[PDB]
Amino acid sequence: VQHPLDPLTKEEFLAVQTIVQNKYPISNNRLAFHYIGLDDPEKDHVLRYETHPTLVSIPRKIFVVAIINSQTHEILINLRIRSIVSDNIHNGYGFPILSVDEQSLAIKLPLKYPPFIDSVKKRGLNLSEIVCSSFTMGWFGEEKNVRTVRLDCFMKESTVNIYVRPITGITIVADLDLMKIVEYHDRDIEAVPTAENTEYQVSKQSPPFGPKQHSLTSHQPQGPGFQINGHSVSWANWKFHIGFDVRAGIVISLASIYDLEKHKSRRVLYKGYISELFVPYQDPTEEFYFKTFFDSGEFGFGLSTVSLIPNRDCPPHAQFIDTYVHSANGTPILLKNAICVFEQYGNIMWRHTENGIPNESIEESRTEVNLIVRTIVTVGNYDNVIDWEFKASGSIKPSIALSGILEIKGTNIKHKDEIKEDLHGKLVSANSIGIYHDHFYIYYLDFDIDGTHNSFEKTSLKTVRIKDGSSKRKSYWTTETQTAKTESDAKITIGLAPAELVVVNPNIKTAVGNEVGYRLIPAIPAHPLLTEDDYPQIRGAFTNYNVWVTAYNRTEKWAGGLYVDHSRGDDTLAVWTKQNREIVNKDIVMWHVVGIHHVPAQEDFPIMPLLSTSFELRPTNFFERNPVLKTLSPRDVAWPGC
Amino acid sequence: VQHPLDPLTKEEFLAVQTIVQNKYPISNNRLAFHYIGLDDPEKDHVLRYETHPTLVSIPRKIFVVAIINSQTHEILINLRIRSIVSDNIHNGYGFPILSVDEQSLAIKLPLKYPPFIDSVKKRGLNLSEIVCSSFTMGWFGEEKNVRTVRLDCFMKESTVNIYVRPITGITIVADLDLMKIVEYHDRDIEAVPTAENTEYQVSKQSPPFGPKQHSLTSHQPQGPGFQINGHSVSWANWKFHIGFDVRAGIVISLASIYDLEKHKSRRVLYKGYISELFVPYQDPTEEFYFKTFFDSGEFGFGLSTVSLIPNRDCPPHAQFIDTYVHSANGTPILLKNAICVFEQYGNIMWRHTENGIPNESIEESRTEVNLIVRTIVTVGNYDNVIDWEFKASGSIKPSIALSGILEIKGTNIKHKDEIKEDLHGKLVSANSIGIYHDHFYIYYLDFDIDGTHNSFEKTSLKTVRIKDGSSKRKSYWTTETQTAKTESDAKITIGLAPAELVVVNPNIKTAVGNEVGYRLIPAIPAHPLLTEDDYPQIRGAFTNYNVWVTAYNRTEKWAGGLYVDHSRGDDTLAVWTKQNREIVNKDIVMWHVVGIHHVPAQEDFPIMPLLSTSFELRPTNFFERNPVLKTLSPRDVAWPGC
Ligand SMILES: *[C@H]1O[C@H](CO)[C@@H](O[C@H]2O[C@H](CO)[C@@H](O)[C@H](O)[C@H]2NC(C)=O)[C@H](O)[C@H]1NC(C)=O
Ligand SMILES: *[C@H]1O[C@H](CO)[C@@H](O[C@H]2O[C@H](CO)[C@@H](O)[C@H](O)[C@H]2NC(C)=O)[C@H](O)[C@H]1NC(C)=O
Ligand SMILES: *[C@@H]1O[C@H](CO)[C@@H](O)[C@H](O)[C@H]1NC(C)=O
Ligand SMILES: *[C@@H]1O[C@H](CO)[C@@H](O)[C@H](O)[C@H]1NC(C)=O
Ligand SMILES: [Cu+2]
Ligand SMILES: [Cu+2]
Ligand SMILES: [Mn+2]
Ligand SMILES: [Mn+2]
Repeated sequence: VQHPLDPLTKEEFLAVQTIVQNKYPISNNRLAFHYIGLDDPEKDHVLRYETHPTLVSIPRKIFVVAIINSQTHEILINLRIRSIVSDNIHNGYGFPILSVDEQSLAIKLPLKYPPFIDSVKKRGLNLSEIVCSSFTMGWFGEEKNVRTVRLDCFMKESTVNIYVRPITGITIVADLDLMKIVEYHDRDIEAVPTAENTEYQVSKQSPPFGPKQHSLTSHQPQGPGFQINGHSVSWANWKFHIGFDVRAGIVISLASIYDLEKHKSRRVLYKGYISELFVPYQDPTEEFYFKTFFDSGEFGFGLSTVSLIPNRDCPPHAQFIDTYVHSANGTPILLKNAICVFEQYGNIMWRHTENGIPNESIEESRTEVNLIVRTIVTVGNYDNVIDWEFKASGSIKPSIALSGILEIKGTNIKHKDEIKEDLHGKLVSANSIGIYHDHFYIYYLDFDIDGTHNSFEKTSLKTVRIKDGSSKRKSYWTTETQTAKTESDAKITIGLAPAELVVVNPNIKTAVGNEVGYRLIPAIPAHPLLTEDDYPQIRGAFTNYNVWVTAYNRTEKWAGGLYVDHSRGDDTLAVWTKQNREIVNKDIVMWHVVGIHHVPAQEDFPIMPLLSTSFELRPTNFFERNPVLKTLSPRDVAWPGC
Repeated sequence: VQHPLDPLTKEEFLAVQTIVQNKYPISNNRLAFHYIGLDDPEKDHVLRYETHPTLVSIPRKIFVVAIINSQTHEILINLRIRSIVSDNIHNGYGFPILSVDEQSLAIKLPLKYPPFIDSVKKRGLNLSEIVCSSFTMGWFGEEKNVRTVRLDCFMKESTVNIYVRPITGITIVADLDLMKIVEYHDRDIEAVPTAENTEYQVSKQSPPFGPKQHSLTSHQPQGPGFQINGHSVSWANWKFHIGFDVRAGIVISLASIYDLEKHKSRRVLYKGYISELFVPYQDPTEEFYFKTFFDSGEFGFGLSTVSLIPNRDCPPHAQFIDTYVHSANGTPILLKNAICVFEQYGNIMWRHTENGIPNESIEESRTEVNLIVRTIVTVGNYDNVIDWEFKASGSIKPSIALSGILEIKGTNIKHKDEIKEDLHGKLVSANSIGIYHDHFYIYYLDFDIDGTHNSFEKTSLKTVRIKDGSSKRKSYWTTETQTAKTESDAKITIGLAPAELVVVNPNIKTAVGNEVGYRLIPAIPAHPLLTEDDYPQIRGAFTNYNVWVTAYNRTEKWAGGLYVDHSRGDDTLAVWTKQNREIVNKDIVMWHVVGIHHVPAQEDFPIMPLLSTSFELRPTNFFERNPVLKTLSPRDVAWPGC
């Protein structure tokens, strides 16, 4: 690797396979790799390195989670000396990220199980057109610690849209270690939604089509403004490293901006990535009570990353980056076009029309070029378009867009007239209930505002009522700034009262004496609607605040715990913060939870129009004055012609 | 005029001048036109004309507000017969929108005023480099009912950035009807902030510049996809009318969408515009207690609209519409490029990657072309970028962006160290305080969902606790929809608890029986921080709820009242709704309040990076299924070459 933070290469995937198979020969052992990823270097070594590469050496260390002969091992490898340096058995609750391989075996089980075959026949369904899927099942109080999953089955006849043609009414529990159906109950017969009008491939659709969209062509006469050197980006006044992890997906690191005025590169973000998802359904019945996915932890965001379709998921001028993931046997898989980088045009950067000076016409309007780093993660029926936008103004804008297919619950109801009771969802088509659920993302934000010693300030806006008749005004508002002293102070529920949430470096001030800082401008907040004692809410307890600030700790990385499938909520962000560390003028980290409550509607069927969300990380007294005061608009070059 | 709702043409302004001048000769009368606009045709006649243009005749009627020999007349002209049909004197509180002309004379007053010339010289300032501005003063309980304003002056020597070089500490009140300084107090001597680093014109700046931004060139092989016929726009599956008022600025009307599936054009929005603004400052001192602008009512949004800079305010492919405003004497003034329309590219419309079918690889990504209708209004130091975004998916997204210059208060303080009391703002530069304040906008949205008979439903999300052990889950959430019966029912504070807010046509159902509806997806809400009894708050009481729904009334149009300068808050949306009319299944209108609490930062100075805000009006069971299921991505055509 060019850089200590670079994603694992093919070659590295292979060395790891070899080294492990050397201690666990496959003829003598059952061996499966559930996670192979970088073991995080120590921050100071990375900080030292960056200033002196040619004279700083960091050994590449890999952390492997493998199930070997039914036991979860944690193995640390030092590829500098090609050797296992640690090998331990995980004895607490929870198992690793499922593998793709195991799920592909598991979904065939029902097709050969005799009782299922009877069930299908009883229903008159063609067995040759059934596709099944594995769903995690989490934990519900029981003492048993086994790798079970529920398998759901769907008809595929004339449509590839299988999630909208569920076979509902049957419980199927499979053990992934035995690879065996261990539980079965045909509970209910429900109609299977028709296949009519569920197709989304243009190749399978017929006229009419519309409305017509006018085409376009474009060109950057000087080519892109970013330079990618290995996994290092150079663009406008920014430099940052693009990373990739099979659990986390995209990882952004080392983001710094050059201050033209101070003539200095200044640190903003050491590292940021989504650390966990949580998609809880709201059907308490046997059909769905257990469906509350933890996508990064149970399925892997990196493993679920798809290949971007050029010109569609990214605009025609985008640059793409391929990564490598691994199979259950540790083989390197190439994921082409996993990440794209592109420049976005046409936004006003700032402007002013001055009409207030007699006999004078002054006007100024300038535009900006922004940088989008995009990746897409599809976990089953769910597509997640993940964007990191960088602006020359110093602003960072992480967003998320949702597309894909509703999880349908089949029913004999064809009209809202017939509903007698709470279906736990909406009728979006004859025989189809779009079940209510939430989508929660938790971002990990290791800000190092101009260095690592930082503090978290909450500035409240408060109304002041003038009592002494010393003004014609009866009231005004003002600000009050409190510094969070401990983790318990930095647990913020957004919406309680107006406040600005700022991360400052208390040790560095502007010429006028203001602390340098960056503020979080959040989207309208979503809050959890499950009770705090419900099992999934305990396991997903990191969603209990919109914002959390913690002392940095190299091992606190996964908000729902290192082992999430079948977890008991014993290792979440909620639990770590009970230590209540000091967070004043230290290396600190911010966590922001973004969420959406989803009430399905007919327009979401059979595939869903993008729904988007976004927050902004805005420089707040970081710069002496407007940082783009001296930035010129891109020029306008006229079209060449035919 | 091609259409009943078109803006007034040049010729119409002239006929109005002539007609008023025949009854009030300017040889004998002091005549000033404060407002000349369209008197709203009746909806029924407009709806009927729509279906039989060629067989329906609507007379152009004009509403004039004129100050004549100091009395305010409300004149209604019928241009069909060319005559005044009504002429009444307004005897209540409040006055018309100020005119440009009167402000230009008021600002010269301090320069000939002995007490002021002395103030200037005591401060050592050069009187030939002073510029002044008129600020409205509202009303604070007093009995007087006069047209007074405060005057504030600024140094302009080496910079055109006058708002950041205030001469602070002097009260100056002028009466606009007598045109003279009626009150004066030199209360305080404060340093005038330096001119160094305040300039924003590239023509006045010097190196260095950066970072460099790479150019672009672009092209639409088949030209734009919108057809603008008069003020009528045809684009993709949309049809709508672009209007313009000297008070309201842009008006969107008659927005219908073609439903390819139903083979029918369906009505969404009869009319929408911003009805009023409210920019309250938070300095209770004499210097500032009265500055709480009502920009549309006091200054005129159309009268403050600037000419758009091509390729800067609008991208190179944009089309421009010119309008006409009027001077104080009624003369038509041409406003070039007051409005631009352009297509936006590169967004994903919807997508799915299917990895769940064994041995099958399915993936679909389609992109959307969106329509942006933009106009910019600058009221003083403020710039407001106002966009109406339409999508083929049926979503409308109105957005507002802010840029322009901070209102500075001068101070002798150069460092935060020196601060010893609340300065009611933040030190953003030596000697310069950016005062706290808010920005509130109130949209008028006359939704006619597939027609006029509509209801308003509030769907709240309820947590349900399982007690009876009938499930492994301890809880889930569900929905409870209530129809608002009366206006008191439709006053909404967003943030108290989750709910979807939808406007439906309870008379038209989808095939599965859902009521067609559009829902409002709001930005994070700001709430008022002034007491409800404070004067500006009473006058601006329409910001007391984030959402209001009212029975349609052709005369309820301006949320802060017909007359806003010096108003006493007796004719605002808050008062009208005291009628508490019924809103179940009738012609209703929604009012949506959008706000920002501005805590200034040094990056806002000397000019401010755009700060944007947005909301979405999303189809909700309006369509049978995803309305863009059969829409194709635009063709990517390759660049020809140099
Ligand atoms: C459903 O199962 C099979 C598989 O889909 C059906 O047959 C496929 O078989 C032929 C050979 O490949 C194709 O050319 C046919 O077009 C296709 N047939 C169908 C049904 O789609 C089979 O006939 C069906 N079985 C039942 C019980 O109807
Ligand atoms: C500041 O006010 C006047 C007006 O600007 C200053 O004089 C100017 O006029 C000169 C002759 O026409 C020009 O050559 C200068 O460039 C121009 N100066 C400026 C600042 O624009 C004058 O110097 C002043 N004098 C005092 C005593 O304050
Ligand atoms: C890392 O381990 C625990 C668990 O995450 C954490 O709370 C602790 O403070 C950290 N320990 C070190 C060595 O920093
Ligand atoms: C319109 O005028 C008043 C003021 O807005 C309103 O309250 C009333 O009910 C309406 N009158 C008519 C004729 O509908
Ligand atoms: Cu969803
Ligand atoms: Cu502001
Ligand atoms: Mn940190
Ligand atoms: Mn209506």
